[PDB]
Amino acid sequence: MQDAITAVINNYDVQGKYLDGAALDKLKAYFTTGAVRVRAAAVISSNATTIIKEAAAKALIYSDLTRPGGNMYTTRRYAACIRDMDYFLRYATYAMLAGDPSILDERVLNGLKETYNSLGVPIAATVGGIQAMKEVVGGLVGPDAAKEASIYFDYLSSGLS
Amino acid sequence: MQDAITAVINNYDVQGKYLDGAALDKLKAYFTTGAVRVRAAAVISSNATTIIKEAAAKALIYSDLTRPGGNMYTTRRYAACIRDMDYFLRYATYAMLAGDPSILDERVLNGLKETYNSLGVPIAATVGGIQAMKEVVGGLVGPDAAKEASIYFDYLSSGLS
Amino acid sequence: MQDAITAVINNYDVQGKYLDGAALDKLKAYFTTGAVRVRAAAVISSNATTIIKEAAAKALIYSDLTRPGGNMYTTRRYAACIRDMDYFLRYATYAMLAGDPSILDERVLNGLKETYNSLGVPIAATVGGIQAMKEVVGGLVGPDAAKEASIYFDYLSSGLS
Amino acid sequence: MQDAITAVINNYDVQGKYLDGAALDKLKAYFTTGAVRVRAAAVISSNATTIIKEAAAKALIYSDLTRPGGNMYTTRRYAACIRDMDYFLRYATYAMLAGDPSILDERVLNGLKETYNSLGVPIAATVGGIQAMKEVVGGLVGPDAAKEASIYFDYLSSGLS
Amino acid sequence: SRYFKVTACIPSLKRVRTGRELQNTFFTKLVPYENWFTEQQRIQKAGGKVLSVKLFTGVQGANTGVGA
Amino acid sequence: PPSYLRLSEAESKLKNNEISVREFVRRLGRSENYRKRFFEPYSSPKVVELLTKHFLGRAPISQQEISTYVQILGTKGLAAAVDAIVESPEYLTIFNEDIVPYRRYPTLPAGNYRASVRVNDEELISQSWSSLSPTYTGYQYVTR
Amino acid sequence: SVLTKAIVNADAEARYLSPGELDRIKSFVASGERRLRIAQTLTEARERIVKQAGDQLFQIRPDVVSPGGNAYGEKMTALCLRDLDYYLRLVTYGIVAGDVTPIEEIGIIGVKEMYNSLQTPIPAVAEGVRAMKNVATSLLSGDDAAEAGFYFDYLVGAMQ
Amino acid sequence: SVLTKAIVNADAEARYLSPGELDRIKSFVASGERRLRIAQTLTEARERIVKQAGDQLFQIRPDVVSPGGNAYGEKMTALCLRDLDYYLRLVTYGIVAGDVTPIEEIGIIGVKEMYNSLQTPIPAVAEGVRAMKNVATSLLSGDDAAEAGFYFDYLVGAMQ
Amino acid sequence: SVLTKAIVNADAEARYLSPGELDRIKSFVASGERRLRIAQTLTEARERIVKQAGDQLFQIRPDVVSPGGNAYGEKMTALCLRDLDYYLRLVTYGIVAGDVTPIEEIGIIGVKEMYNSLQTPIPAVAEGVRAMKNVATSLLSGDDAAEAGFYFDYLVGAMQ
Amino acid sequence: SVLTKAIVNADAEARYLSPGELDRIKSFVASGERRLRIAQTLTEARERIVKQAGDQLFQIRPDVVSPGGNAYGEKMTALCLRDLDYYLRLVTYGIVAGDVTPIEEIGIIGVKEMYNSLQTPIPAVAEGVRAMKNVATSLLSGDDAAEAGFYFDYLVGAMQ
Amino acid sequence: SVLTKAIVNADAEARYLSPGELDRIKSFVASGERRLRIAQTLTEARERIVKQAGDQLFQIRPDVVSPGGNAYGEKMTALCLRDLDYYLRLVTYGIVAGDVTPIEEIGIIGVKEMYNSLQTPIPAVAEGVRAMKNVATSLLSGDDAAEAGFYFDYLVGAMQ
Ligand SMILES: *C[C@@H](*)[C@H]1/C(=C/c2[nH]c(/C=C3N=C(/C=C4\NC(=O)C(CC)=C4C)C(C)=C\3CCC(=O)O)c(CCC(=O)O)c2C)NC(=O)[C@@H]1C
Ligand SMILES: *C[C@@H](*)[C@H]1/C(=C/c2[nH]c(/C=C3N=C(/C=C4\NC(=O)C(CC)=C4C)C(C)=C\3CCC(=O)O)c(CCC(=O)O)c2C)NC(=O)[C@@H]1C
Ligand SMILES: *C[C@@H](*)[C@H]1/C(=C/c2[nH]c(/C=C3N=C(/C=C4\NC(=O)C(CC)=C4C)C(C)=C\3CCC(=O)O)c(CCC(=O)O)c2C)NC(=O)[C@@H]1C
Ligand SMILES: *C[C@@H](*)[C@H]1/C(=C/c2[nH]c(/C=C3N=C(/C=C4\NC(=O)C(CC)=C4C)C(C)=C\3CCC(=O)O)c(CCC(=O)O)c2C)NC(=O)[C@@H]1C
Ligand SMILES: *[C@H](C)[C@H]1/C(=C/c2[nH]c(/C=C3N=C(/C=C4\NC(=O)C(CC)=C4C)C(C)=C\3CCC(=O)O)c(CCC(=O)O)c2C)NC(=O)[C@@H]1C
Ligand SMILES: *[C@H](C)[C@H]1/C(=C/c2[nH]c(/C=C3N=C(/C=C4\NC(=O)C(CC)=C4C)C(C)=C\3CCC(=O)O)c(CCC(=O)O)c2C)NC(=O)[C@@H]1C
Ligand SMILES: *[C@H](C)[C@H]1/C(=C/c2[nH]c(/C=C3N=C(/C=C4\NC(=O)C(CC)=C4C)C(C)=C\3CCC(=O)O)c(CCC(=O)O)c2C)NC(=O)[C@@H]1C
Ligand SMILES: *[C@H](C)[C@H]1/C(=C/c2[nH]c(/C=C3N=C(/C=C4\NC(=O)C(CC)=C4C)C(C)=C\3CCC(=O)O)c(CCC(=O)O)c2C)NC(=O)[C@@H]1C
Repeated sequence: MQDAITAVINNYDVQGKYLDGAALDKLKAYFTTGAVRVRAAAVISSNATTIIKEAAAKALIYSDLTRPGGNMYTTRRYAACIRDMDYFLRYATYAMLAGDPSILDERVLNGLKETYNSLGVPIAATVGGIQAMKEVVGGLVGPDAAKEASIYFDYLSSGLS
Repeated sequence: MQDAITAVINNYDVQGKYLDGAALDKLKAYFTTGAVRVRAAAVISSNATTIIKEAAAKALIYSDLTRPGGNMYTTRRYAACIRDMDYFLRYATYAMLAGDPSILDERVLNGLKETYNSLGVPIAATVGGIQAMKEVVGGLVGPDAAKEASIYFDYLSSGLS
Repeated sequence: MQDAITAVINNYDVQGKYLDGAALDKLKAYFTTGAVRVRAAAVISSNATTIIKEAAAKALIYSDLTRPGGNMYTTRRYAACIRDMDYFLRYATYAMLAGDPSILDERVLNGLKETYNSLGVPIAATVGGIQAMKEVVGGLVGPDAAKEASIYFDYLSSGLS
Repeated sequence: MQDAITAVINNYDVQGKYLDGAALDKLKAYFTTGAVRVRAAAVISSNATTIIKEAAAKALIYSDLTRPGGNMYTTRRYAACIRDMDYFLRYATYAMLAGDPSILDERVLNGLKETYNSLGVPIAATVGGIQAMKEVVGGLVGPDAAKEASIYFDYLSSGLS
Repeated sequence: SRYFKVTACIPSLKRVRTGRELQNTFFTKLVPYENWFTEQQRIQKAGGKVLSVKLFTGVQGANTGVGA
Repeated sequence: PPSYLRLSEAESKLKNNEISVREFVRRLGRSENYRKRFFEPYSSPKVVELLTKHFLGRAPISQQEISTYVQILGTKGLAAAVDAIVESPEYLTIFNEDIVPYRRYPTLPAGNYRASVRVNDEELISQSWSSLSPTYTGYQYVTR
Repeated sequence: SVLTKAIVNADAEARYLSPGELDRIKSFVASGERRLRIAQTLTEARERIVKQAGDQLFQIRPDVVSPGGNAYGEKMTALCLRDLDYYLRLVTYGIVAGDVTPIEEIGIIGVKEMYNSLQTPIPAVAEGVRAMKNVATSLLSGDDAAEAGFYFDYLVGAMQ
Repeated sequence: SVLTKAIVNADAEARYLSPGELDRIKSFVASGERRLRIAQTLTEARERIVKQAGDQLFQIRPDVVSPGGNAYGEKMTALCLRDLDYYLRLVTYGIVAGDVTPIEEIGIIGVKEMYNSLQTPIPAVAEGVRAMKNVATSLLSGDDAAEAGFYFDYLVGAMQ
Repeated sequence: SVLTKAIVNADAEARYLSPGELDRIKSFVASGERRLRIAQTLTEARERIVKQAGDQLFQIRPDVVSPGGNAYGEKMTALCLRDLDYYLRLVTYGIVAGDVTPIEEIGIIGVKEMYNSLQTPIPAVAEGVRAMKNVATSLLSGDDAAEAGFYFDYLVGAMQ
Repeated sequence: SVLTKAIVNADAEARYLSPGELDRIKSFVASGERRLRIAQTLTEARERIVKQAGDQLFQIRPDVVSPGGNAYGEKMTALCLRDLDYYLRLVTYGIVAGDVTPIEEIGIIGVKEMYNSLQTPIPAVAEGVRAMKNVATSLLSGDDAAEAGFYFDYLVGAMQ
Repeated sequence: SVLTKAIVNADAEARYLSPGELDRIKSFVASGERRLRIAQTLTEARERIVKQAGDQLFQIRPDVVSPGGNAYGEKMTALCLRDLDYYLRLVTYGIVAGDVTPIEEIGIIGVKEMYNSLQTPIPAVAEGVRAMKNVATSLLSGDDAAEAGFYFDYLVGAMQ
């Protein structure tokens, strides 16, 4: 995986080039938006389980999924789905702090689509839950970091879909 | 693994339905044949080695398989063949006791065909050996469990072929 | 471990003896009280957390142990102690069911005194908690198995002391 | 392990007391000594091999230890002994950074005396090498952190002896 | 149902490992009866020293309720 | 584990140093809570590779290993197989008594690198252990 | 079920079934018609059992149906009643199966995360389960009542 | 014993006993006096059973009492008869216990090394055990005969 | 603390402290006096903060001071106030240490079993912690208030 | 960078970022402009630092430019100067990134096998790096000089 | 087949075979053994391929097994699986023949009228064939996998 700074450093090391004005501009661009990211991450960590609760109630629950015959039926499958939601929110927080989707591409999206296809998981329901937690985090974080937080949730939803 | 009772409970839990007359009929149908299954399983357990060597003498040995160029030649490969044969006998006993080929599909047949193709094991020869074991088990157990024993041997043979 | 039946079988197998009238009488004596043991174990299992609560409230909490400088102090130490009393209750139930303190000696008492001495655990407080749990168990189970429950709790208290 | 801050915090948590001026002065002293420890740490990290190559010269090599019949005889024993110097230097650096010999007692000193007795390692020779390293470190670091660095090497020497 | 309480000092004499290895070299640990033979002679094939072994759990008479 | 399986008395024996990390790993390997989750809903060349991945961090080396571990599973059951992996020299040198096992991706067995890359961190666990209620895969939508 | 448990243990140890397992299988198959009778009785009395258990739970714990309660509202109460019906069906499944594998893999594993995410009182649900236990044992003979009460007590203990 | 097996499984899973385990314990304690009666009958008829088992075994396999046979000679035959009496005592122990734990601990595991080291025919010992089972079931009622024959067949399969 | 965490991470790889893990130590020692001043300021107003937080918590959730409430009674409420004082002390410890590390070993791990065994509302305790957070942030400058609120929010999340 | 080292441990233990980690990220991000200005001067003085460093290296040990030396010849000396320029670039990378992840992954891991296969004196390379440290420190302000000296010191320590 | 097409295009010009077409013939005969081996390998695993591909198809396109679906119902699904088996047999025929002449005449031309008359989704049949391609290529070597995938791609494009 890589963050923005290490990504620029690697992108220049591959060319064998010293850090010039454009690269330092990218680095300063990441440096300026530092505060909103850590504050959004702290509020998300503090409100993680509440976020999962509203996201479930808003996108998945009170439907045919929770009823018998659905994928979310039984406490085992419900615990699996809520653990997956907590996982997704945690790695979205990681990607938001790192300013890069490489960690999501590596440790999350790799093989998930085929495995969910094999297990019968609803991809549309997963995307809806991801968007619900995106909405709740956008509400919680405030205007400082809502957009940056939303971009990586959109990345996860787009990669799954 | 699922037995007959677990299969019925599964087919009703998926629909979220209480047990009705049809489910009770299936359960009672399994219940009325319980004791014969126990007796036949005990007989097979007591005569496992006898059925194995009889099936080997009837289907495998005294042929090119036990000669140079055969698959079962050398003590190591013969041991592998008879160990597989004992696997077939014991898992057929398990399936007959449970009243379901779920164990046979789960812990036996999955990937066995590709494994035998990779190692070069003769599928037709092992099917014939399983058939010889089926005939010996049917002779030993008696009319009470002959057909119920033979159905899972046929299931194993159809899985291999 | 050993139960009453296994202990008698061991005591006769060491001498190479067939079972005689005295061994049969001991076996009959154990058999005559099996059901009361089962009901007492069921009641204890159904009320395990309640027994631990009242034992803790009567013997441990509201004291210097739960204050700073006490062994009970901090949630980590307190929960470790309560997991200990849960162990005591479950293994006392096992001893009652098996009719033998062999399992208590094998899996609980062996090394526990030295472990508590090294860790600073109050053995007197543990004895008091075990006795309170025994009192609660005797109250819950009734006259039928009160002494049977109390003997193994006293065994645990004597082994610790 | 525990540093000065964690030790003070634990010593107040055991009494359940809010921090006062007495602990505040102790914390402020470490906060004053913060910069010199970090500045001295990088010097030792850069001069680790050079520091080891002189203490060995002034304490161990050119003697019966490196000759036949010596404990440091043979390449394996020499490499293991110099790895022991590296262990001592790194953990002394950690101790001087954390302001406490807790890690030294935790991860170095426990079992070391008995292990060296079992393996035949000369404790006096090890103490002499540690003292030579202390001399070299005190020479390199300067007046600012010389005594602070030296106290932990003295602690290690006293613990081994 | 039997656990030995054993203590050994195994010296590494082939690689000179560069990280820690104190607990790996000197340790006291409980080992079940079914694996204590293999553990002991694995120690002996590593040039180890079996300082002490204890029976700890089981009874010394045995022959019933032992091979569980 | 969400206040789940864990190991009662095993955490205490680890923390008091009565038991070693390798001993705790062997205890976790042989239990109902491992057998039900990694031995029941699987055929029997594949339980061997799942066990070797969990305890060694790699795929099985060659075809000859699906003689040894296969026969161990067939004759002496799951416990003897889990003990053979733990007492194997490959486990002992790489991990030994007191380090938690991890993903490795070895290089030397000539193909074990790509096999290990595929078996772990390229393919996850399908085939949920319980056979009590399958998903009927007809409701992919949560519209309302 | 008992058959599944015994066969799974035998396969794990790589051996044929023990005589004790055979005897327990024989006893279970012998008690099958009695178990089916208990199951049909509870199934026919499913509504009244759930209703009486709900009333008993509401008398014992009015706070749950209070403004600061998880089940505050008519439809929140309906969801709780549906959960009680679900657990009654699970208990019937366990009684017919002869062991606790269906109840375990359907409605107890992960139920802590269930009612932690939904903020539902687990001891309150256990109290409701005890209420259904009382109502069900009121409609059964003593031996069958004890047989059902064992599984009800298992559910109560597991929900803790 | 059944109690030992149930307690071992409960302790291994770190839980109280399951309803199935409780039911099997109840069934075993119910069948205890019948098991005691069967064991008493076998112990009382211990000598005739051993003698007849030895006689049928010798008739089936005269080679064992032939010059190159393991049991050739009077005292070698007496040793085989003592082994049969030992197995009778183990069978009675297993019948009274309700399972095969003491039997396996005393006389099965290691028995392959027994008769390989002594060069004794394990199939011949199994055949002697089978004739022994026939003699034992000749002196019992049908249900008790089946109960004893389950342990006898367990021993026969163990020597396999 | 931050020093303990950095030293643990460096020792886990068997290396020396990298330049990256020395700037964190320098920043920690730079902010040390500010953290000490914040903790001492919170320590001066421990009684007022505890009392106001208890009042706010009781206004939000009067059910705990209701007959079916865990903190019903004068002494039960005094115990709740003492717990709030304990957690304020832990927050001060975390703020001075710079890392939250001691708070875990003191009062967050095992606290779920703590409050489940005492039957105390963990969400109510979280609400009380939020109340003391508001009281503390009412008595501090902006950056100091934010710094304390980080640890308060961490404790609230740990009580989840 | 600091981001990778502060995210890898969080991923390893499976949690969201701790406040000490967040505030060390604050110190890192606040020092961003000064880090960029520090790295710019070293790039301005790229081809002039290496010429001074080479002279001090060859004056300290001329044997590498001797006929038996590894750097004998015009093109051999040019290659060594190119390697010194490589390490200066890597030091600038570490300075801007705030940690040693790029430096480690590009030019230290396996460098021992590198210079052993090439038979180049690693201790000579260390003095060559230290010469670059001195020449770089000569052209920077005191705080910035110490800041760059930290990364030069890390490279010197890792090289041997 | 390649023989058929070469002979037909030669007879179109009414002349004897050119040497290039002869080199075609030698290449085709040399590859024929490998082609027949690949076809036999696919033939041995025909049931697993169709089963897994049908599961994959129902996963991707659930509307066909929806109430407004052509293959709604168990017999309608069985007919879909029989069609998939038909296409697998045709692909094996194409692989053995080398040229795609039999497949076009048997199951390609007129398939538009096929599924228009039956009201079946041709894109759904394409998805099923693609899943069949994936499962079949999972069981073959890379060169053989590409050789089969070419014919599978012909089926997917020619049902367009
Ligand atoms: C909102 C939740 C949806 C849902 C999910 C669901 N998932 C599973 C099972 C698994 N999920 C995973 C996931 C991962 N493995 C990884 O390595 C990563 C990234 C690091 C992920 C995200 C895996 C491997 C499984 C299978 C094993 C396991 O259960 O742990 C299940 C259970 C399905 C089953 O029982 O077979 C569910 C229900 N289901 C929905 O309906 C939601 C939309
Ligand atoms: C009658 C015997 C026939 C025969 C068989 C044969 N099989 C193998 C190798 C294996 N067979 C198995 C099967 C299983 N192992 C298990 O553990 C299970 C259940 C979990 C089964 C069903 C496996 C996995 C192998 C590979 C590993 C092993 O050898 O144990 C062999 C050996 C092939 C070789 O030499 O490489 C043979 C010979 N051979 C015949 O001639 C008969 C028809
Ligand atoms: C806001 C108050 C909430 C509440 C609390 C409550 N607590 C108790 C009893 C105890 N609380 C503790 C707490 C701790 N021990 C520790 O080591 C720490 C970490 C520093 C803490 C916080 C303990 C040990 C007890 C037991 C009694 C004792 O201290 O001796 C009680 C009383 C319960 C009872 O049954 O008497 C209450 C009510 N109750 C609420 O409603 C609030 C949410
Ligand atoms: C993946 C399955 C898809 C699907 C198929 C579907 N097919 C039918 C019915 C028929 N299909 C055929 C096909 C063929 N005849 C040929 O000669 C060949 C070439 C080898 C083919 C492919 C025929 C003849 C029928 C009619 C019945 C018969 O075979 O006698 C149906 C049933 C339609 C009905 O009205 O009953 C279905 C559903 N449906 C899907 O949704 C899938 C995409
Ligand atoms: C009733 C005595 C208690 C109570 C319960 C309560 N439950 C919900 C909501 C749900 N409960 C479930 C339960 C299950 N799903 C399963 O698969 C199983 C196993 C068979 C169970 C038990 C589910 C899925 C939901 C969510 C809704 C849905 O089913 O789609 C609520 C509503 C919560 C809300 O926020 O609306 C309540 C109130 N409440 C009490 O007071 C009692 C302690
Ligand atoms: C000689 C061809 C090369 C060379 C060698 C050199 N060696 C030393 C010092 C020591 N060498 C050893 C060696 C061993 N100890 C053992 O047990 C074994 C295995 C049998 C060996 C090979 C030791 C122990 C020392 C240290 C002194 C001592 O023996 O007590 C030096 C001196 C280095 C110094 O800094 O003084 C030298 C120079 N030098 C060359 O140039 C040759 C290529
Ligand atoms: C060096 C001046 C002296 C000397 C040392 C010597 N040590 C060993 C072997 C070991 N030393 C250690 C040490 C540690 N492991 C740890 O984890 C720590 C703290 C973190 C320490 C200090 C251990 C465990 C061993 C044994 C395992 C191993 O070899 O790595 C040897 C080798 C002994 C042998 O050949 O068996 C030697 C020679 N010897 C001297 O003569 C010096 C006085
Ligand atoms: C409880 C009534 C008292 C108490 C106890 C206490 N114990 C520990 C730690 C341990 N307790 C054990 C216990 C056992 N060893 C065994 O073999 C068994 C059977 C399963 C038991 C019950 C052990 C091994 C430990 C050490 C490992 C661990 O902590 O799990 C503590 C924690 C001490 C610490 O913080 O290090 C405590 C507090 N304390 C009291 O005040 C009670 C009177």
